[PDB]
Amino acid sequence: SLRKLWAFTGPGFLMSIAFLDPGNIESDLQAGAVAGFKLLWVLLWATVLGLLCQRLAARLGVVTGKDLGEVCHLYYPKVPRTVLWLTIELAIVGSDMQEVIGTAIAFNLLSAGRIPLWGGVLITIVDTFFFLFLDNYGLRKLEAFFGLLITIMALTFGYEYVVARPEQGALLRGLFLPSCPGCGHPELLQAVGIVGAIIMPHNIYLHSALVKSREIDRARRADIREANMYFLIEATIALSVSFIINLFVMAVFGQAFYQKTNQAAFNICANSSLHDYAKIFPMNNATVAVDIYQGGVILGCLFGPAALYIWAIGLLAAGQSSTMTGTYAGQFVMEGFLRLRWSRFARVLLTRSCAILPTVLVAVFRDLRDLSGLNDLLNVLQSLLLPFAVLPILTFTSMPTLMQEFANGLLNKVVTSSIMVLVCAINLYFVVSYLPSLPHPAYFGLAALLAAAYLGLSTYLVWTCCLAH
Repeated sequence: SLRKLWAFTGPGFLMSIAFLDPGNIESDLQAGAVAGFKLLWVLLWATVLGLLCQRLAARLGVVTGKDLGEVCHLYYPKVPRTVLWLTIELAIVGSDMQEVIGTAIAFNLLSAGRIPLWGGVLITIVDTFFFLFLDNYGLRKLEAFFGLLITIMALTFGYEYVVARPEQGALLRGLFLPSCPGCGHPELLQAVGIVGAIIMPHNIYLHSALVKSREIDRARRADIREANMYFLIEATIALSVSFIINLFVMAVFGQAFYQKTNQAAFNICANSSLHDYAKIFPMNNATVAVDIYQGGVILGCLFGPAALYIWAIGLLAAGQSSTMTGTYAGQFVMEGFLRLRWSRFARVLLTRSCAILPTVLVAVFRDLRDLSGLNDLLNVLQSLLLPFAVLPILTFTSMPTLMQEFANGLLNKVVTSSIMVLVCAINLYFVVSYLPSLPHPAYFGLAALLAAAYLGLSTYLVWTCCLAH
């Protein structure tokens, strides 16, 4: 019925908001800038795998009555839960750095260069603890508020895409054909980055926590099956919305960015009066390395400054939404792995601090290209940390002790094993690419130790899963 779906509605907008974090925005920015339409099939495969993973998360959370954090606390011994919890902590703080840089760039774009970066970060942390102050008369649930916000930003991106008017002929091969002849290693780097960024590792915990919101009676199996199917339908709808918005941004950015040289863009939109044109043109015909600031200024110079202001508004909305979803996710990590049970205080304090330090340092002593590189490294780190969040769920839905009936079938088991070996191989190849890239020989030992710890934790989790397999 429509009323039952309306009652079950509310989470899907939340995971979609998490999917539309500013880190995803920068990642698809760079992907469209460099490879263009050749990586859309990567986006499709990553999105469908994320949908499968969140289906598993919703299934586990609804059926067991507790989030995945509680079950890993119940199962694993002390040291593995501690290490894994620090893993989600690192992933979530990386996401926080992503969204704070996004908000800072958006505020820079609103100010038209008048307000510097430190002003942006201070005002966004002020707004964050203003949201904390909102507890004065807090009776809110955020679902309608942030559905309105996501619809707003979706309408902005859709209007930008439609006024761009792309042609779907190339989109056919981009979406359908799973290959990329003629591209190179940076294309692989951005593909891995988009794969990691589209599937936020913390979203598994986030959904496994929000499942409790609806009243589920675990005694009756038909009711929990209906709840699971409703949650799957809602997740499918949310993922479809996320993918269509990503399709819009992919098409427009690939059409407006591919084989575009710096001096050509400068000549095209030098008749206008942005006054930000200085950075774009180093008087050479080469690929235009573009961040959110440069992307917005280029869109405004090609189509009109309205494009820029609305783009920055969408970026600010995405940053606020991602900040909120990170706060909720991290609170649930606290209650799952330590049962610390705070109310939005300690998590937000630690996250905003661990974000403000590096970004304030990079704003004081580095330029915006360093910010773009830092976000690249952040979303690469998110990709590297993804298996540490996709394997525990695989294990915990593997064994039948929690789910005698609602276990994993043979087809799901083998498919999930295939994806887990695929992602582990991807991480191995990426770290192999990273090994010869160290400028200083002193980092060899640190990189080797970090890789050894990563492989050891991965092999321990694989041993646990094969025991559960």
